[PDB]
Amino acid sequence: VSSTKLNDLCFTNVYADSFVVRGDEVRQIAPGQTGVIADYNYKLPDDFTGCVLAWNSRNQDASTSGNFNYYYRIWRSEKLRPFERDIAHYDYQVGTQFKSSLKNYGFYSSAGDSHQPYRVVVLSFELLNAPATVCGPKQSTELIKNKCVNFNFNGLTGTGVLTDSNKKFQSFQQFGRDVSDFTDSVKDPKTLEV
Amino acid sequence: TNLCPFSEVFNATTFASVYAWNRKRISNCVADYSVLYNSTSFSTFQCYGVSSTKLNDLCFTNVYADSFVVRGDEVRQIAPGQTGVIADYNYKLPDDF
Amino acid sequence: FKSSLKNYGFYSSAGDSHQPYRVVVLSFELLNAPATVCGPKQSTELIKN
Amino acid sequence: CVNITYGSHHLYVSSRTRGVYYPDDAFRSSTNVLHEGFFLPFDSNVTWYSFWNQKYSVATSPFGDGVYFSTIDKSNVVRGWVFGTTLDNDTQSVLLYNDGTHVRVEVCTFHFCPTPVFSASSPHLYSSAFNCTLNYTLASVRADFTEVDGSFKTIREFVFKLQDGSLNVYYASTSYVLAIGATSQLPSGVTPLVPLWKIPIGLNITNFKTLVYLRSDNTPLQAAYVVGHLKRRTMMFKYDENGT
Ligand SMILES: *[C@@H]1O[C@H](CO)[C@@H](O[C@@H]2O[C@H](CO)[C@@H](O[C@@H]3O[C@H](CO)[C@@H](O)[C@H](O)[C@@H]3O)[C@H](O)[C@H]2NC(C)=O)[C@H](O)[C@H]1NC(C)=O
Ligand SMILES: *[C@@H]1O[C@H](CO)[C@@H](O[C@@H]2O[C@H](CO)[C@@H](O)[C@H](O)[C@H]2NC(C)=O)[C@H](O)[C@H]1NC(C)=O
Ligand SMILES: *[C@@H]1O[C@H](CO)[C@@H](O[C@@H]2O[C@H](CO)[C@@H](O)[C@H](O)[C@H]2NC(C)=O)[C@H](O)[C@H]1NC(C)=O
Ligand SMILES: *[C@@H]1O[C@H](CO)[C@@H](O)[C@H](O)[C@H]1NC(C)=O
Ligand SMILES: *[C@@H]1O[C@H](CO)[C@@H](O)[C@H](O)[C@H]1NC(C)=O
Repeated sequence: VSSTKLNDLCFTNVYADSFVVRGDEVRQIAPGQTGVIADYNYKLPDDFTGCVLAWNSRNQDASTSGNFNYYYRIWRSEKLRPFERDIAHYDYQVGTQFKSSLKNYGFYSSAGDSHQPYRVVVLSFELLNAPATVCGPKQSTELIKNKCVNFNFNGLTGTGVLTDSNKKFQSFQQFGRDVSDFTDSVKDPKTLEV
Repeated sequence: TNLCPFSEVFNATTFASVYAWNRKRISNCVADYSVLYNSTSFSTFQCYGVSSTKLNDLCFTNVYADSFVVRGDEVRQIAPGQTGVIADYNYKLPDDF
Repeated sequence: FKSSLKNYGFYSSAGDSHQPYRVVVLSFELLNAPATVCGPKQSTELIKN
Repeated sequence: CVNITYGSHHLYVSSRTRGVYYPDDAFRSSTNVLHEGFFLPFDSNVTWYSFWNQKYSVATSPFGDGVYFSTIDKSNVVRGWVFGTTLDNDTQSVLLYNDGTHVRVEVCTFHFCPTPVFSASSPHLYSSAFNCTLNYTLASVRADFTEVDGSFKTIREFVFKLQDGSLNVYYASTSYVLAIGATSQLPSGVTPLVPLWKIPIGLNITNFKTLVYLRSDNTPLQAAYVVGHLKRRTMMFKYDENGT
């Protein structure tokens, strides 16, 4: 989805994933990335539909003495699958010694941006033929019937003539399509009229 | 079964200057980069012509390792089709790299 | 006349943009020839027919 | 917890044309659509479990690439399932069950009892639960714990699949009259299972176990459930004009 179009779209479901990483590991929060975070902590699907937002959180997560409340995994017998979470505490063997698979970050307010804490929020968007629950701040206009108009219904845009429909829709159906995949009908989100 | 000697390279006491960059042939070894995560935080890990996620499933006839030191803001120039002091007069990658 | 070579001045107090970065470029050759560098994949048993 | 000493009785039956579910969320009308994915193969060998006053048949089953699950009962004996890897306290597990009034999902590190079961509406699933990342109600569905006499009257079918950290649940309910002595057999015909729930569990699932309710005396009731495994196959689906 283009970021410039988010204000014109509506989403059936929106999920917000939130965590803290080091500045130089924000690049790994993206599809097809390889690294300690992308492999053993948080993996996105290659067909991901959504937005990754990140910002320097030095003022809230770094301290002069150091903040050691944030942890990341260093080793997992296998790589994580998309949206998989592993919260188990286990040790791994390095040579003859057993070490914790979890390591602590040391966030110091005097460190460079690459070692500052970054708060990351991943917005996963679902766009299905279902009731809209999350929409952009677009103002609705008046319904114009029996004329060629550009239309925008819950993010779905197009050009055509809007007329009263005798078609009946299922409880959560928002739009109807034909064999050609042409949207031949829509439920008005304000009047619930097809 | 022998691990590729990446740890001894990444940890050489001194690397080469970018104008006099070093080339090392890597052969007869297993390339496992996850072993390096404990000692090396890769700010940049970008692959061209091959996906990084597929490297663990692939085998290579020849592997060359070019090593040098640059300033942080000049790491972007180590990539095909880049223009800059490093890309123009120190180290250039081929466009089909 | 000036030297075509300039010296970097790497200070531990500088910002990340002026910190030294070690770069390693791995050039891969994939031809119809003996493999010498492979990933850590376990081999299975050969299944024929 | 409840110590169950009753033995286990199981047999092998045919899957027939059961386990068909909507492969996508795209509206398809009056069209024959081909689909390559994980489906229950037609006429496949599936495991049928039967329970009676002297037989309690619940075992840990592999999840694999997905599971077709059906219950043929008359007294709501199957209350839900446990999904996970070790199904113990070294990992998180998914507990999906009906508490009597609501279908609930809990994702925590549960130390489940050797045989997690409900004693006449009374829960005895896990000794302790911690590290809960998910705990919410999926739907309001009244399922009684009463004992109904007579033949089985309904088959409830479920398809469980894992996709991007989410457990996808497909469901269909069809009236299926089966006498207690009648041969163990699934109904004939295609009944498409509709997408019911997409639960964001974020967990790796390799094994699952069925949860049942016993009588106030901890004796097993009369019920049957079937387990089949989804396999990679191409299937052709016929959609009507409604999209069914
Ligand atoms: C999902 O959970 C399963 C169940 O624990 C995980 O399976 C386990 O994976 C490890 C690593 O792949 C297996 O260990 C390996 O076994 C082979 C064969 O013995 C050995 O050559 C390797 O050196 C290593 O020890 C382990 O056997 C396996 N356990 C079981 C019971 O399947 C699986 O990795 C998890 N998937 C994730 C976290 O993505
Ligand atoms: C959204 O709100 C509008 C009102 O702003 C609802 O429409 C009005 O409903 C009242 C009561 O039925 C009617 O008298 C008005 O004529 C309607 N239109 C206007 C312009 O006021 C509308 O039903 C609401 N939609 C939903 C889905 O709740
Ligand atoms: C379904 O699979 C089971 C095995 O899981 C088959 O059962 C075995 O069949 C052989 C051959 O008849 C018997 O000798 C074994 O004693 C059976 N084992 C068990 C556990 O019953 C069964 O035949 C299969 N059914 C089919 C293929 O229709
Ligand atoms: C990483 O692990 C290797 C192998 O055990 C060890 O030689 C090396 O010193 C470790 N590096 C750090 C920074 O712990
Ligand atoms: C889930 O929430 C319900 C309602 O608060 C509670 O009774 C139950 O114990 C919780 N389960 C776990 C394992 O946290």
